[PDB]
Amino acid sequence: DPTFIPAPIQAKTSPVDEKALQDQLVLVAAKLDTEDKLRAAMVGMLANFLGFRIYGMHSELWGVVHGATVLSPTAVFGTLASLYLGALDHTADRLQAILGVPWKDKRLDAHKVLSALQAVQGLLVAQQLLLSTVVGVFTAPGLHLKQPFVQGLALYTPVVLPRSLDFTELDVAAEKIDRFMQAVTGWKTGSSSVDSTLAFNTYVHFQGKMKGFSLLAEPQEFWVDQSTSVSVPMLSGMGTFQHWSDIQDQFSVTQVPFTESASLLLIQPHYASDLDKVEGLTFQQKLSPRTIHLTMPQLVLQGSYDLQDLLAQAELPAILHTELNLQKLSNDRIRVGEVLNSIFFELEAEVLEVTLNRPFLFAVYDQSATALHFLGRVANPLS
Repeated sequence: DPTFIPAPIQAKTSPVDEKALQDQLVLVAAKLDTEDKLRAAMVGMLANFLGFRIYGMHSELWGVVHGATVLSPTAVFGTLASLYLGALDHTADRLQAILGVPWKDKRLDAHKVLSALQAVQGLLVAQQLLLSTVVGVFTAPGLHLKQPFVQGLALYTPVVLPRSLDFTELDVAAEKIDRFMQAVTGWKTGSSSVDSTLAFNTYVHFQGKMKGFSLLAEPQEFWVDQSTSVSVPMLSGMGTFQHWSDIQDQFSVTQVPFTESASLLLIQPHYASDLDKVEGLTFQQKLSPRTIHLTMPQLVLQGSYDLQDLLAQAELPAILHTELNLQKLSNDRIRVGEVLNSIFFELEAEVLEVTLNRPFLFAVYDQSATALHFLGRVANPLS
């Protein structure tokens, strides 16, 4: 098997063309057979199962996230399926158990899974909606990457950027990865031992234009607490949006569509203190139409988390720091520094007045692939 040393992160890199990536993602969904389409929905449903498994083993899950408290079940499921591509023996087996894909072995068919995740990506944007995923494989200087592994990540996303980097100076390493990712994407990012020789980071950007809405001129006060308050630019739209008021669990849900299959969900607790408990009831394994005038904050959010913290209860840190065998990734010594997910989430522009001027929960769902693309919590629209 041939190899190659990732170019040093300081080398010239042309920026990624998102509009060219979107055309590719739509092409992927366009040429999907019936079996591949069901496989995409299947993997979207399986990523949800993993996501719900992550909310059950976390009382306060959001101390894991740096910045905006947004979470991508599809990206977490893809980062694990991507690492499995380079795993062997015990490491591969333990990763396979976490994914729980009920398909016949080709070991798990990592190529079919990753190609299914890119399918749920293309299904969403093929309907205004912008979803982009790029993977950065950051390695110590001189570490040899195996070609079949890099080429298989391209099944997850056409944009794969392997670069070599000096991890000895660590605080500078985190700046170079951010200064590199922002220079090549134009987004905002965040990141965080000295033995490390590999950092496998997924960076995804979502931009959702809701039609029928508009950015109001004057801001409105957003109450982070009953004591503290901040003014925020607000979106405003009116239409027949699905809704439901849960009197038993005292919370209300609003579903405003993006497309025929993709929608945004908004869980508003009746009282502010119920936020963490209302979250437990919703994010875990009934709406009807109503004329609603929705007013919610314009969301320009950025956050990041290490899967080793999300899946600490699944012993992922042990999977990646004990008996490690990523020898399909590289023959050289691998010490995982971070397994990152960095999310740039943008939400931009008789009667029931629904106003999100208090902490709320949200989610982006797509019925095409029955996939929770994003779960999140907005205690403060500004960060």
